[PDB]
Amino acid sequence: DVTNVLLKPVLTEKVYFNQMGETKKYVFVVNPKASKTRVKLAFELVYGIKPLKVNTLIRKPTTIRGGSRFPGLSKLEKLAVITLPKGIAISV
Amino acid sequence: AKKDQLTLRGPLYGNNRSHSKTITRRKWNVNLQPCKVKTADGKTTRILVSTRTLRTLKKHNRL
Amino acid sequence: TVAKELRQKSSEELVKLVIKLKGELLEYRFKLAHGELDKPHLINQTRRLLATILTILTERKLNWQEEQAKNEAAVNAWKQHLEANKAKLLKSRAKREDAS
Amino acid sequence: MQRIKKGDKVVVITGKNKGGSGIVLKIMPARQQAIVEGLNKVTRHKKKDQTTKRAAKQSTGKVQQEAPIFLSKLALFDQKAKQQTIGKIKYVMDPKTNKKTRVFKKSNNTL
RNA sequence: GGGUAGGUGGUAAGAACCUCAGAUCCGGAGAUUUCCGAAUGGAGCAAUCCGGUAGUUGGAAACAGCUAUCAUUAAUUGAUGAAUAAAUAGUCAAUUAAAGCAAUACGUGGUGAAGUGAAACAUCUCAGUAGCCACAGGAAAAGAAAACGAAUGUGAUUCCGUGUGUAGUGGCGAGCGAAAGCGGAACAGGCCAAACUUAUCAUUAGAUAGGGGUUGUAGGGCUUGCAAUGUGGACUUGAAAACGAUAGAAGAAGCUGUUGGAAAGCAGCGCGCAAAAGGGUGAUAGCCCCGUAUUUGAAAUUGUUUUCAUACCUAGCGAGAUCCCUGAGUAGCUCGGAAAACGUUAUUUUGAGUGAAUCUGCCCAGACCAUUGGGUAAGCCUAAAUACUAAUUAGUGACCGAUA
RNA sequence: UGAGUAACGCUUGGGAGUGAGAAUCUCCCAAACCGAUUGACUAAGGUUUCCUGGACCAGGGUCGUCCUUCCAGGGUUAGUCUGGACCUAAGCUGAGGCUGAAAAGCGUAGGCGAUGGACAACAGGUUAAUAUUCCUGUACUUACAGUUAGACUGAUGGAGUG
RNA sequence: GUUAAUCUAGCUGUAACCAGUACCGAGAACGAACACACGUAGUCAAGGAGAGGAUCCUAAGGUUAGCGAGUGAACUAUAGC
Repeated sequence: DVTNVLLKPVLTEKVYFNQMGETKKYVFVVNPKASKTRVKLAFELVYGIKPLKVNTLIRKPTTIRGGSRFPGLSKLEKLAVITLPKGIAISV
Repeated sequence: AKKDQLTLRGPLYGNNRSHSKTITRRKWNVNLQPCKVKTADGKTTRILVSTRTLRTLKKHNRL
Repeated sequence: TVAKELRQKSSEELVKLVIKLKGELLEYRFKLAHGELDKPHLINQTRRLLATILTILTERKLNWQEEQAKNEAAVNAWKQHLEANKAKLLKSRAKREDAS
Repeated sequence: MQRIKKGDKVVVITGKNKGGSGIVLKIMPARQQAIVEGLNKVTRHKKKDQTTKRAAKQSTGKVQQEAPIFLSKLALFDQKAKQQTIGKIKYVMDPKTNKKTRVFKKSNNTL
């Protein structure tokens, strides 16, 4: 109960396609050390709705800015997708 | 190890020669023998003991 | 300044203020993920205020004094989901018992 | 203490702009410049339009803008007397009204 | 605490803010310090997974958050406890220390090369060097004579110069190289066992804890006297003081013309220095700026030294007496080595055996005996004087200037 | 200098379009190809090269509007699949222990180490980038309570299948 | 334990964690300093003739081998005669 596992909700075209259906999908970026149950509890105690399905995925660090005289690396990121029972939508 | 349990004193390393006076790095091992020692607690225990320390114990009534 | 934090009741009011500031900062960061924030400077100010309150609490004891007594449309959607699941299970069992 | 306080009048000792007066606005003591209004009006060329044709208020032409002046070239101005001499500065005076005060070496006039 | 007007670390232009109700900045003192990592709750492919135990909140629960703990060894203490009755090993519980890293540099110790030189090479040198390993420490090691050694002698040890390329040692070959003494650096000696005695140990204790002494001009213990009340530091704490160290302050003196893009250079007349070190400023500036010599300044932390008080340790001169004690596998001896300048010789040290005396003693003075003289081993401890600089501060350089 | 020479490392044509410029870019139609393979599906390894938009300085053995090149923005979704929390073969580590100048070497109790064992989900559709995972339909397992019916349950250990 | 525990069966509610999941993958992205004719685990495996996954042409599906255009000397390689 610290709510230190919700960094930023992303807004991409895939997301925009996702909420237009009947499920109102939500996606957050999460501290890489937080599990499914931690995210579920945080989401329950941040809006008041108990999620049905909670799924997670990862992005490996990737080389970015190939030509810069210094090759940087993309940061490790973990995303959590949360879905709600059909027929409800909540603002962020 | 090849050392008596009464005092840390192991082998000695030196040079071995012949009539040709050639050098050879050779070790000399202190003699050990498992003779039981009776500690003044009603107990006996076998430990590796040098023969010289064994003579000292024999003359000191320590078995 | 920070001297005004020593004066107040450092038992229960400060921790409630910490929780409220944490919630507001989380909402601020969520707005930062969006376009409608318009006040860049508030993030660092709130972060430093939280750091100061955490220091002044830590000088005495812990932050989490949980030993005390620390939406609404979800019920409708949950009722609909339970009804749908119940109907699916009932029809499945009815067909299963009608098979023989 | 610093020789120049933001707000007071200043003059220039050496350079092309002899006998010039001005008011100080910005000071960068880390790398030792000084910004005075009305002096060193360099002709900036607002090179913005040719980057791309999207922005507005991007092609105005030759515009006069201020240029930094090295701090050591300046001298504070004296006007507490009919015949004033642009002199040195002394920090030692310590009235109880404030921490320290400043005074011209060649005369006795506050600030 | 210092110190004030800008500040939001560099690639930095900027949108949005803080700011003289004393910001940024400097110094001191404080907290969070995720994970790995000696990693130590258990594992592992380092930055991963899985837990047990005790509280606390949600609940009906699985479980989930929020907190704390859970390695080993060694030592100490207690309970438990086998074969075997007791007892021992083992087991459990509790407390206390390490466990590693590095300063490419010093020290001690263990182990320990070859190339090469000898124009080959085995003796030998390299070399007790390199490597590996153990442990440090702020330096380390050594240390108070069983010494030297030829003297009407010096008097712990350590380092430097000399003695000296000497005496000598070497298939007498390459080579190797002291010890006295002298002149310097610094300088100070203390503490245990022993007889004697007290108290306690199934008083058989042989063990535990107290006084007593620290030894060669032989000393100490014993019986018995006189006179101290103090010299003092390898030294416990309290009170103060000085001088530093970690932030800062005050802190002098110029114009005019000139070539000139710009003057500070150049020319004329001036000014100050306990400050003419240095750096910057549109050309080489003492007087444009920061500064610099000097005088000052410490809320807090910290170092050295000084004074007083205080705890422990310490002191001189007699008399008796064949009274007692004075460092045991000890030293020599033999068999092989090794440090010694010596390639094994007294000296020293030891792997195997052998194995005394008690002041009428023992050892030493390069085989040994006798005489003479010197010193008291086989117990322990020690400051400075010596080597080194990865770190911090300031400064220096007939050291370098982008193939350096 | 060798020198604008040797080589440029398994193949074409036409039309339209793009374009500043096209044998090479795009589209269209043909042909010539391997087809137990140059195809469809994945192990180990590469870590973004996958998709979209832009560009052609450098890289493309010619050119280039185009590229596995660069820049900018996105993309992998699991109670059931791959491997953990289940199990063991070599083998590794290893309390106590033995052994060796030291470093260390051996080894017991244990613990790790699958290429194997047990273990419950299938068909279809959707996106440029994912789909036994997202979605529609239909299923199963293992804990967990409350409740209900019946039943004395039967291990760390023994024995057979395994 | 039998004042009940322990499982078994159905109903009601509840839980199911962590890491991989793109693309390439007998090759232009992997190992050969390369957009090299080299090398590499397993799985699918069409029709005619054929014992056959050989041989020939094809199906599904997929490539245009990252220099070319000419002439058709000697000579070289490949083949045919």
